[PDB]
Amino acid sequence: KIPKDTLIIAVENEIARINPAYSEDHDAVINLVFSGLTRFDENMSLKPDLAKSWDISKDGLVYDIFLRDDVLWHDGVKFSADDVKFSIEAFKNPKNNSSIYVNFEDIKSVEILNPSHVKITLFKPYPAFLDALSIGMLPKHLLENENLNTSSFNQNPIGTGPYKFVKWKKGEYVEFKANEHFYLDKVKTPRLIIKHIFDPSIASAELKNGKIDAALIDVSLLNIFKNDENFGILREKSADYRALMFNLDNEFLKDLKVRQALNYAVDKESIVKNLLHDYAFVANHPLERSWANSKNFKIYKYDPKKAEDLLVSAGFKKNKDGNFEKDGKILEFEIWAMSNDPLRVSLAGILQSEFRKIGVVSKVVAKPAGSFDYSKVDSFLIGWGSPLDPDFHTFRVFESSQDSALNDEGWNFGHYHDKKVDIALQKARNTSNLEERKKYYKDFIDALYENPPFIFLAYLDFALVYNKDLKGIKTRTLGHHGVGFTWNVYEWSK
Repeated sequence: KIPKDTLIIAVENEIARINPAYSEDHDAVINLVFSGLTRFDENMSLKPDLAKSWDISKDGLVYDIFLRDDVLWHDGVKFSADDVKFSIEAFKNPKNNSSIYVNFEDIKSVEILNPSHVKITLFKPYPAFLDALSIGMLPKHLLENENLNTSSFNQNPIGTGPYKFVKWKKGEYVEFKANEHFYLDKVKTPRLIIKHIFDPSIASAELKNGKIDAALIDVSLLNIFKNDENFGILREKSADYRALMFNLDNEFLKDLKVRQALNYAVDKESIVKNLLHDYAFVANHPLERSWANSKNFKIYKYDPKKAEDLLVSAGFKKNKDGNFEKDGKILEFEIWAMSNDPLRVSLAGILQSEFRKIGVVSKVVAKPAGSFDYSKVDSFLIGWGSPLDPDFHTFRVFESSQDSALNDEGWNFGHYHDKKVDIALQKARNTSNLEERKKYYKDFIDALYENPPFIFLAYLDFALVYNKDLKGIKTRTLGHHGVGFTWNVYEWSK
């Protein structure tokens, strides 16, 4: 009953501003309206998008970007070097409060040599730069005199992407129309609706009842569509992983042996199998979807006895209640989770149970997001992982100068300080040479094993469930919560 020329896709989240300047991760709506200088194919291979080609100096400081001259903004205005320079400076301007600001801060200058040639010079080498340039470009002719934060542009976007903004019903959906002059390919389905559906049960119901054509469906609900020949299920790998973040300021979690013991205490395989229904994989480190993966790293296997042996080695002894105690101090700490994240709450609970089995006392604290400071709790059920360059969620997450206590923009919330990690990551992000970067990311991975900031738990798979009439859907490695599953929607047809 959904028309053939119409495509209706449910997403969990609704953004406030349809603007790449304010995009968190790979946002579905923004990447429909906008395109960047670069893009990624089904193998997450970096590909030309708005940029035709590029040359990079040997020092890695100068990027000569050659642009397509056949690209139109949705309003018909031609896309040019003027837009690239404007956009980069918009992201770079602190007044814009851009989510993108940090990724562009080692940009020194942007030169417009001709309308199809931009020269970008960097203070220091930035191998992830071509990845960061996958961010959507902004139209200068519409925004040069606007307040980016508040402009009505954010509710009436114009981009170079495969779909044109048509209509926004706030809280419900965004309607799109195919960009008839899309430069990559001809957009197949003329009408696109992105429906906001946060509840997993509701999305599955709407899907089952033919209200939507496609959605990510929680693994728990999959049997609804399994063996239903009216629907296909595409199993999608993601770089999104869950972990217990240790706060190294904690008197117990400070100890290396305690953190190792807690890792050994967790039966991750059972979690993946039972909680996650084998729709996930055991995680050991944060680059298991990256080329940077050493694939030859030590692992903390489930070994309750080893865990206890470690705790004895740190001078803990089980007491009358069966709980490890040292000098009259019980080994006890809080495990915090966002109350609106059912999987993380579940993992917090499971961790607590695992810690009980080996005499470690823990208290689960589940609170709404934004109601507490998770850099100030003993431990935190956290999510990380990018399918993009290995630098993106490593340096900012693990490097010591990114300690959120020392750095406002740091994501090292557990205040982890390891020098082997620091130097490895610093070197890994100082060259573009592939084998060298791998060497340092291996050192990084090895250093993490030696000094665990986390308990890595599981990498997540996501289920794209679609009406069987849908064709042309491709899978690629997804981001946080499966973002990027609509990456080739312009090739989707009925």
